[PDB]
Amino acid sequence: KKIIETQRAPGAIGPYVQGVDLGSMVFTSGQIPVCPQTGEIPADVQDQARLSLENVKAIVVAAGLSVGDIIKMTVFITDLNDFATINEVYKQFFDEHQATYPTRSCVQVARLPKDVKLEIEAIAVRS
Amino acid sequence: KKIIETQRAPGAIGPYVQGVDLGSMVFTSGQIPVCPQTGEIPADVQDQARLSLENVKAIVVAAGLSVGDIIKMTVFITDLNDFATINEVYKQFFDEHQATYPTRSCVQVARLPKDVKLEIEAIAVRS
Amino acid sequence: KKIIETQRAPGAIGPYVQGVDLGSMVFTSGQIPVCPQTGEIPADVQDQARLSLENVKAIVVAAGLSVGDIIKMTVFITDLNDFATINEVYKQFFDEHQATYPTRSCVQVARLPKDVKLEIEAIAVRS
Repeated sequence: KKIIETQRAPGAIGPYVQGVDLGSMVFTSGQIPVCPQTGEIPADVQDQARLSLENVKAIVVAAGLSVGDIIKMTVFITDLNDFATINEVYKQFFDEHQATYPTRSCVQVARLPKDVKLEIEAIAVRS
Repeated sequence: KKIIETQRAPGAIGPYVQGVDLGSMVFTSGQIPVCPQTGEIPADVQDQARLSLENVKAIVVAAGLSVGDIIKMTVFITDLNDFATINEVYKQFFDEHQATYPTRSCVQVARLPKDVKLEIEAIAVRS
Repeated sequence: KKIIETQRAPGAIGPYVQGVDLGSMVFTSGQIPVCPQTGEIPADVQDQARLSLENVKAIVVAAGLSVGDIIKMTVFITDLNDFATINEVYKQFFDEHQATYPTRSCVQVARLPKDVKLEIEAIAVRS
């Protein structure tokens, strides 16, 4: 067990760490669209989706991995009518990094911490 | 890592793959009750529960594993009033395969892709 | 692929086992605040949070692991108004065991089994 800590993803606002590196596998906390430098949450769902994904990227990178090493994500969201937009941002994010798409679950929950539109957790493997 | 692809479960409805095989462990994407031959969703919750499980099965089998290798599932549902009925179908499914019940979490979310009544993700192990 | 069974966590309310020990990793089922001795659910959310965490601990300890070996939790809750209270209980729980906080996801769902206010699942690692 090694704790992952990076200033490139928002600091924990609760009793959790950003990531844990087990050697073979890295787990992230659920990443919300909070900007790591300012603490702000962007209003637009496209911008939230991108920021949540960049926050996941920051943690995986801090472990010595990259987006292509992510093998499973869960995307908790507040509105499935956002699905198409979120998916386009998500596809572009992986495509940008020449990364195979991970396995995924996506469900619409009632509400999320800080009233964000999505929260994304990831599991990555060290090859 | 190796992508799992099978015609015996539905194709991806977003930027994800059906399953990933890490050697020691297989992850599936969350499986919804879409019939792979018709692209349609049965109305009855018993039929949906069984079909989501068959979709999970197809992916685990494509990886060279069996129902008995599944060790964790998460069952997202839209109505806990369906819990007892879902549980009966789920219990029978594992019983038919002479398989130990996996660990599980079951929660009622607000909404699921294509307005299905449940979505199930699985983790299986090889050795 | 050892099943974990302990009297210090409630018996299963559906077709699942309390925990599975894979050797390298232990998974628990989602634990709800049901008292393993009495079957009763405490009314106050501070008490529900402590009890769900004790139920998780019971399974992790039954496998021969410690609170400090927990590396990921997911906390499903029904009311974000309860979040600060849950976080305080959760923080104090890890602090009492001198355990660094695991990675975490937290989401507000619509409803949980037995109408409890939270459900917590855990993953722990050996060595």
